[PDB]
Amino acid sequence: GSSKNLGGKSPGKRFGIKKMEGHYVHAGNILATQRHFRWHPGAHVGLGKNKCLYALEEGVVRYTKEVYVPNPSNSEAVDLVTRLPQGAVLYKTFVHVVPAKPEGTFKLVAML
Amino acid sequence: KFTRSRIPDKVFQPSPEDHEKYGGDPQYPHKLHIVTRIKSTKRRPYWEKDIIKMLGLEKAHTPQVHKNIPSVNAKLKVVKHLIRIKPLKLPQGLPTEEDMANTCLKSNGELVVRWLLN
Amino acid sequence: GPRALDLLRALPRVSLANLKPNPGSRKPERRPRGRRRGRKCG
Amino acid sequence: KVEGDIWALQKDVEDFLSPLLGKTPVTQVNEVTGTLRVKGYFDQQLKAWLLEKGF
Amino acid sequence: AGSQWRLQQGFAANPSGYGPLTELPDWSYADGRPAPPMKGQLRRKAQREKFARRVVLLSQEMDAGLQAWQLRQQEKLQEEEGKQKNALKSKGALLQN
Amino acid sequence: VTYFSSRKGKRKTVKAVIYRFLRLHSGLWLRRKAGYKKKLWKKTAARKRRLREFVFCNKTQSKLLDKMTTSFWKRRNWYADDPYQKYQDRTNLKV
Amino acid sequence: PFLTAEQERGHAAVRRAAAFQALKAAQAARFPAHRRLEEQLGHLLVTRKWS
RNA sequence: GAUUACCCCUUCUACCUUUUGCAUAAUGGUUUAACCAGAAAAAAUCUAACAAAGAGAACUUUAGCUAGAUACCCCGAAACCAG
RNA sequence: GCCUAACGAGCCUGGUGAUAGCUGGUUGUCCGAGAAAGAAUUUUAGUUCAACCUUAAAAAUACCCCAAAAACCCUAAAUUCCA
RNA sequence: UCGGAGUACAAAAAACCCUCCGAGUGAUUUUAAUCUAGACAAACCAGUCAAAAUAACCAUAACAUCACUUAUUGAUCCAAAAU
Ligand SMILES: [K+]
Ligand SMILES: [K+]
Ligand SMILES: [K+]
Ligand SMILES: [K+]
Ligand SMILES: [K+]
Ligand SMILES: [Mg+2]
Ligand SMILES: [Mg+2]
Ligand SMILES: [Mg+2]
Ligand SMILES: [Mg+2]
Ligand SMILES: [Mg+2]
Ligand SMILES: [Mg+2]
Ligand SMILES: [Mg+2]
Ligand SMILES: [Mg+2]
Ligand SMILES: [Mg+2]
Ligand SMILES: [Mg+2]
Ligand SMILES: [Mg+2]
Ligand SMILES: [Mg+2]
Ligand SMILES: [Mg+2]
Ligand SMILES: [Mg+2]
Ligand SMILES: [Mg+2]
Ligand SMILES: [Mg+2]
Ligand SMILES: [Mg+2]
Ligand SMILES: [Mg+2]
Ligand SMILES: [Mg+2]
Ligand SMILES: [Mg+2]
Ligand SMILES: [Mg+2]
Ligand SMILES: [Mg+2]
Ligand SMILES: [Mg+2]
Repeated sequence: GSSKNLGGKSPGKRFGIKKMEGHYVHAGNILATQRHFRWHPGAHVGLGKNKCLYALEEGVVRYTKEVYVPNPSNSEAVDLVTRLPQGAVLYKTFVHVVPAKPEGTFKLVAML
Repeated sequence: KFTRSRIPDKVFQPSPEDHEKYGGDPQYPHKLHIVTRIKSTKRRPYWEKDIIKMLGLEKAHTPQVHKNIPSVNAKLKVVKHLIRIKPLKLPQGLPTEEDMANTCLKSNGELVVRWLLN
Repeated sequence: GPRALDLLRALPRVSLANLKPNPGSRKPERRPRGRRRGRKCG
Repeated sequence: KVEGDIWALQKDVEDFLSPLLGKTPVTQVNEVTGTLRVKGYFDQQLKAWLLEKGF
Repeated sequence: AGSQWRLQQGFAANPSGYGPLTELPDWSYADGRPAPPMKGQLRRKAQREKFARRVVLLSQEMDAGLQAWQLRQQEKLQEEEGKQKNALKSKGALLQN
Repeated sequence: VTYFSSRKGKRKTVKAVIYRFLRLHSGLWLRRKAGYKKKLWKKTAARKRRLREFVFCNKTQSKLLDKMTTSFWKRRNWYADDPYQKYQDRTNLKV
Repeated sequence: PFLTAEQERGHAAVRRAAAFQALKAAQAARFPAHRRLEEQLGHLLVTRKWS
């Protein structure tokens, strides 16, 4: 016969994890890019409009399992929390960046 | 797909009869290995070729001595089907600086410090 | 100063029969003849 | 433009730059021309050194 | 052939391996002064000496590495008792006790 | 590219390259982003900014454009009030 | 094994460091060899004669 | 390969081109002599002169300029245009 | 159809060494290292990039790589990352 | 030509005239600025994010939203319009 399926060809977007645990990253480096929320951002990690995670401070990347407390203004998420039984808590994965360099140091500039 | 083979740790648990069969010491493990390559790196994957190269086993049927630390044993387990491993025995102990040039390694796996004296 | 001039007294006279270019100044040319540079000429 | 015993110049350069680098610098001696070649950018240090020796 | 028998008796599998038939000099002068050594024998005595030095080096590094671990274990314990014998006498509720 | 011209026998240049590229004396070439004047209402604020920025060319493109132009355009020029005059020479390049 | 995983932590690292440093030193000595007067003046011996 | 001995014995699927792969029953050659096919120096590397300057005018220059050396084939269409 | 032994358009000379991604050919010895295809293309009989590789040069880290670490309904061989 | 799911089971990539869904735009107002560290992606051309800083306005205010939100699009030259 004849082919009915069309348009199935599309290259991958290379969605995945870029920096593993222990990698030393600087400010602005994209930790990971994703389609859906696979890894939630953590401490010192921003979140772009396309759900990509980028480090805000220079340091060591760490991955952690933590609890999930949704924003009350998010109607869909708060409804899911409402229907949970009393003994359960949501758990999600997070990406952290523990800072390495200190904020600054005091130096002698002038001795009057 | 053909990939690397993961060896379960249950294989490397010796039976009580293993020590008597192979002449091992039940309490004190031996100190040094003697590794001799038997088969060829050809018709084998590339990761097995590199491990042979980085262990000094390029030439077959030439003994090579390696430590018994886990770091070396980790690499030997990958190519354990291409080499022959025997313990290094020291009937006269470690050679001194005086007898360095008279050492000879017998086939059975012992190092004789004084070989063909006088 | 030029201690090499002392060596020139012992050596024979310099003429057109014995002159050599500085080594490495003239890389030889490769022609497409033989087994190596042959049957395809690169 | 070096005249005389070039190997004397090379040895004097080697121990002059040794404390600065911690190792003997790699040098080439070209007696047919009279040129000493030193691996690295030491032009400013050498010019001061030769000026003190009065060349 | 019979290489398996030779290995059982301690000799080399190949009769050319470190046997008395190979190490000994094959010719000498009639008067009795020794002949110059073979090229092969000198080479074979250089890899054996190199092999022996490797055994000594490998044996010492393993022994030296083992000594370092024992020192750290003692150092860790000696440091632990230092903290106990360096703090202050806890007064706390023990004053009324 | 005309390697040998028929009048003087010298090497000609391609006028397409000079009309849309700038060569710095360090060997780097300068160019504009493609599509910086087409359909601006469609593109976002960030995308328009990215298209309006000057960019450099990699080694293959830089090497390609050096064999298409003659040696007149590789000379050192001292223009009066030239914005790119300070970018001519490279500095602190540890290769 | 004779030693465990913890007891072999950096037991032989000075030798490994020295081995790499020797590699750097030998590879950094790559330079053209010296040129001497004997090589240039030795070409005149081509036409040596018996007087 | 040998051998006292030319064969007898033992061991070996012509040569180029073209291909994933040719002893292939894929291409070409009867054999001999003569004749017949890699060519250019912008950037570069090597050697040398002189050097913040080089070049026997005209240019290039934030270690560069000048000179030398190192380079890119042969045979063949059906056709097209003018006289 | 025929127009001097070949006419879907004569023959000869000149343009002409027409131009062919297509076929054939490419001449001394020896030595070192040595590649099977990702992306566009009236493009898949070809080119231009990337990877790989060769020659020269500079520099410091490369392979193997334990523990930790990489998703939400179920899910194997095993990969990534690293002392 | 562009996107989503499976083939491609766990980092990335991965084909067929392979199996199934779509896109070549609407609705609304919150009409969404300038300038710059560092990165993802990639042969190239393209595509994506983005701290700090400045202005806008609660006077120490930058993600336009919704429809599987992912795709809703076209390089030079050239032409027209105020520039
Ligand atoms: K060839
Ligand atoms: K045929
Ligand atoms: K053919
Ligand atoms: K042929
Ligand atoms: K073609
Ligand atoms: Mg595809
Ligand atoms: Mg798909
Ligand atoms: Mg050539
Ligand atoms: Mg030539
Ligand atoms: Mg031939
Ligand atoms: Mg065959
Ligand atoms: Mg075929
Ligand atoms: Mg081929
Ligand atoms: Mg034939
Ligand atoms: Mg044919
Ligand atoms: Mg024929
Ligand atoms: Mg040139
Ligand atoms: Mg025409
Ligand atoms: Mg005509
Ligand atoms: Mg006719
Ligand atoms: Mg032709
Ligand atoms: Mg192909
Ligand atoms: Mg290439
Ligand atoms: Mg691990
Ligand atoms: Mg590592
Ligand atoms: Mg990348
Ligand atoms: Mg901000
Ligand atoms: Mg055009």
